[PDB]
Amino acid sequence: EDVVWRWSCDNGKCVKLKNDPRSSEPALSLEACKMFCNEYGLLWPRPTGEADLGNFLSKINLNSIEVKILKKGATDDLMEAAAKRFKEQVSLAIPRGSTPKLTGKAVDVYLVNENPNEKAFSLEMDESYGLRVSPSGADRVNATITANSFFGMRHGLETLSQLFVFDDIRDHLLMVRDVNISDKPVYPYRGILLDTARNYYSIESIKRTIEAMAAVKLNTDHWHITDSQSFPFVTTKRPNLYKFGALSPQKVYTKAAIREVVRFGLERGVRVLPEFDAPAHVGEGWQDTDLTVCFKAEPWKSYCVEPPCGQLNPTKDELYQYLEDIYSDMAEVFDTTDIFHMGGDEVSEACWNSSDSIQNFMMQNRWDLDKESFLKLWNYFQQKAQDKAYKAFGKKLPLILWTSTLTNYKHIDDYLNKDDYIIQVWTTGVDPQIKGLLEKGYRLIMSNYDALYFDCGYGAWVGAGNNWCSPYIGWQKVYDNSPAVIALEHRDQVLGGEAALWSEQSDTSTLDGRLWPRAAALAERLWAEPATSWQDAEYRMLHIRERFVRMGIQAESLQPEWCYQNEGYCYS
Ligand SMILES: *[C@@H]1O[C@H](CO)[C@@H](O[C@@H]2O[C@H](CO)[C@@H](O)[C@H](O)[C@H]2NC(C)=O)[C@H](O)[C@H]1NC(C)=O
Ligand SMILES: COc1ccc2cc3[n+](cc2c1OC)CCc1cc2c(cc1-3)OCO2
Ligand SMILES: *[C@@H]1O[C@H](CO)[C@@H](O)[C@H](O)[C@H]1NC(C)=O
Repeated sequence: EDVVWRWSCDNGKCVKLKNDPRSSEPALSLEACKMFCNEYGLLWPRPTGEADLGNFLSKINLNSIEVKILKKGATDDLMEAAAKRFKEQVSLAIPRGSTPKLTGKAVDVYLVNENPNEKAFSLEMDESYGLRVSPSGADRVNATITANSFFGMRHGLETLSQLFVFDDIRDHLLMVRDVNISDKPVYPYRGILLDTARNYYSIESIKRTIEAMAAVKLNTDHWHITDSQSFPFVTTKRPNLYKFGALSPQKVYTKAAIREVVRFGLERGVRVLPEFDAPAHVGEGWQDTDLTVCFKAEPWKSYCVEPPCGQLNPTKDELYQYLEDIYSDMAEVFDTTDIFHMGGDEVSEACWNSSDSIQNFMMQNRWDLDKESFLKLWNYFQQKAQDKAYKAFGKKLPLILWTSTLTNYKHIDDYLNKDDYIIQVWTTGVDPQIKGLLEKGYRLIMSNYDALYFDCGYGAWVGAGNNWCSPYIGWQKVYDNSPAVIALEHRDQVLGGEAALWSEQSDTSTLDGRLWPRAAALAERLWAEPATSWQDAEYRMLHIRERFVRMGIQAESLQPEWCYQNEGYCYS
């Protein structure tokens, strides 16, 4: 069957009109109308520099797309892999069940990597790129991507793939004829936190996530790989941790699997950042070691935030031999990360107090048993754990901790320093802690629970009702949450943001809907920091959702497809 409608741009809105045969004007398909009716067309995220999309499209032979790398170097296999994936991303323009006519011009993609040896992740890496498309001769297209590193190069490959549209009226694959794009991100840390300990996530689902992250230029997969409920990380030096801590023998993450994920991410510009939360958020796996306290302590509401309770015992010297082995095994397989997340989630003082060995350790020292003295013990633990982390990675590298009582800006300088520790922020953007931390020079990663906790809104998992941070955070609230508004003058200290998917109520089955397309809103906010609000990005957000679905992502549905086909009629 054949498409019946056509679309025509009118005041920045594609209006659906009947495709009457008695017309001399060529019918426009829906996406062809959108590509030029919209200020930024079908691009997500919108570029930050020049965004010249011209006015016309060119028909393209899908089979005549060839990529040529002009500068060889150490990133040859990376550029070759990113070039091979480029054609699959072009086929994403075509709806499933439709076949384009193998007709039209040929495309020449010219990749220019100005530093073809650089392939390390760093907060200072250059993700910029230049993209220009123009006719070449009489039957060819010259698409030239120029970037200072491979990572910017494959960002430009991503943007180039979004410049293809499928004409489902005529079954023609089209491309923007004359493009001039210069682009670079506003923030260097654009991440997603995946909790794979409160519930297991298949390795295939994790790599599907990375695929969708690269599609919107997110670059950091924060792998919250352990917690109280399970220990799926296969640590070779301490094998009892995962053998006793895993939910099942197959719900683990082997060295080979992690190397797969890490390499999969590197090929797509995604740094895989591992976290070992400590000294709280520990439990299963540590049985028979006597290195924890209050594991499964009852009543749990007296001893921890959520069951099961359990914290490391920092007074045992053997603890830091365990941690050193854990970090070392992590550093072996997570060999592309430049940052290590050490958790620092809120420690329960009632739990540490209920241990005699801990109380004796503090009486033996010059400490009492008050709130201030358990801050002594926490900093005592963090100081030694930090030493082992440095040794394990064979290098002093940035460490991340959460906002907590340990990182309260009023006394954080007693324990940490702004050069060694990055602070991940879960508090709201109007919380005084953010201003105080910024004035002390600390660098921040924004994960405000009122706009970036992707677990909020569902039913309660203890008792009845809804979970603690309900209501559900729509993509509009994710888009409008701006770190520049939150940090103001200190915005350069903000390294970026990170959508947090805690997995008390999420696993392999719910992964796609939890993250997409809401994380794409965070992707544009962190890449472009637009002065405009979500309503200006609404039409493009609807398209990027459809693109996710085409990739095989079970993305959440935002609006009726009728609204997508009838821009302007769905408003409030
Ligand atoms: C493809 O297009 C690119 C950019 O439009 C061309 O590269 C430019 O070449 C001119 C001279 O011919 C230089 O002054 C510019 O600095 C180049 N731009 C960049 C970004 O490198 C390229 O020559 C074209 N290739 C073909 C085969 O037509
Ligand atoms: C780190 O930020 C976090 C992280 C996790 C948090 C978890 C919970 N709370 C704040 C949190 C928080 O804000 C402090 C509020 C109380 C609460 C009750 C619960 C629950 C979870 C939580 O599940 C069972 O009943
Ligand atoms: C620790 O336990 C003792 C009881 O021996 C109590 O007096 C003290 O207040 C407790 N500390 C905290 C922080 O609750």
